[PDB]
Amino acid sequence: GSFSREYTAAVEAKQVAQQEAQRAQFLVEKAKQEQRQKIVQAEGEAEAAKMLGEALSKN
Amino acid sequence: GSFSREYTAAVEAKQVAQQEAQRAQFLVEKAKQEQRQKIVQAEGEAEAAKMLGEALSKN
Repeated sequence: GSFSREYTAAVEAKQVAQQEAQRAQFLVEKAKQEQRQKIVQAEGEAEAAKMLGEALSKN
Repeated sequence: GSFSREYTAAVEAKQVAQQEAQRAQFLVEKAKQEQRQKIVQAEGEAEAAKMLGEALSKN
């Protein structure tokens, strides 16, 4: 009785560990991707503004 | 009378043109700088997230 309970509880803990490890990696990748998109957005608007500034420097 | 009125109106228009040109350059530079700051912020958080992901890939 002790054995089957202990073994089962070990496997159940292992399963939670694996799920939570996957959740951590998922959340990291999500945050990474959102920041990459923010960089693309800002570099884009920075370039638009750079070009407008250059067109002003003429007239 | 016509001359002094015309001359004065020309100079006044020139003055507005110069003020407005400066305003345009000011607004461009302001937008440029805000986007540069957004890039610095996001690259920073992207790097923090990258490092956390690497620390997960071990454990």
